[PDB]
Order: sequence, then structure tokens, then C-alpha cells
Amino acid sequence: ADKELKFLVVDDFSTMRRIVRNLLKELGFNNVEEAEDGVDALNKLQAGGYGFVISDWNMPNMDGLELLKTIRADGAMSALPVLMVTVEAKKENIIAAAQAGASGYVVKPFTAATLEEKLNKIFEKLGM
Ligand code: BEF
Ligand code: BEF
Ligand code: BEF
Ligand code: BEF
Ligand SMILES: [Mg+2]
Repeated sequence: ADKELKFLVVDDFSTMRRIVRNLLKELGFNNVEEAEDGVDALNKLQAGGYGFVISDWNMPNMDGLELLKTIRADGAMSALPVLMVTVEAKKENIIAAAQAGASGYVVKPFTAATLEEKLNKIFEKLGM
């Protein structure tokens, strides 16, 4: 995929945002911005130009599921890829996220190999 693709990494733990940013850097993606919850993410998305969102689930103010539903419902960004990356591992969470339009799902903790794979699967599926 295009190495200039612009990512938004959303997670309320700065520890986790840094981890994702660094793995993406390792894979060749340097165009990365950050948000600390769903409200903040929606503010940043309106700056335009974003091509991919990686989102946590548990966050204050607006959680990852609500963020996902908001993205899918808005004509400006309804086809934006959204990869969930979260501690929530239960079947019910995986099902709810998929039903709400998630592009993929990763359970923390995860390796760079898992991320590259999860990312690639989405790139192929969407023709990116
Ligand atoms: F995660 Be933020 F920096 F509070
Ligand atoms: F990165 Be966030 F905006 F604190
Ligand atoms: F807080 Be996240 F859902 F891992
Ligand atoms: F459960 Be399906 F999406 F109607
Ligand atoms: Mg969290």
C-alpha cells in the first residue's frame, strides 16, 4: 500500500499510541497522527486527508464502538478503514464490532507480525 497513507491512531493510553506508531514506522508508514478518544478523533478527522484509522475500544467521552458507528454513518468517511485494537477479547465484542462495520480486529497484546498481516488483509480486501 501507499507508504504516504495518513493514519489516525486513537487510544486513551499514550503508552499504546506510541507502541502502534513505532510498529507502523517499522512497516514503512511515517504519516501518523494521534487522538486520545473518539471526540478528539472526530475533530482531527475533519482536517481532511486521512486514509486509515486504528482505534482502541475503552476510552472516555466517546468509546471505540461509538466512534466506529459515527464513522460508518457519515458520508464524508463511511468507507474509511477502521482497525480495532483493544484489550477486549470476548466473542461478543468481536461480533459487535464486525456488525458495526469494523474492517478488522486485533486483541492486545499483539506483535508486529500480527499488525502487518491484519493491515495487509485489509489492504487487499479494499484494493489499497
Ligand atoms: F493519552 Be493522553 F495523552 F492523555
Ligand atoms: F494526542 Be492527543 F490529542 F492527546
Ligand atoms: F482500552 Be482498549 F480497549 F484496549
Ligand atoms: F446480523 Be445481520 F447483520 F443482520
Ligand atoms: Mg483504552
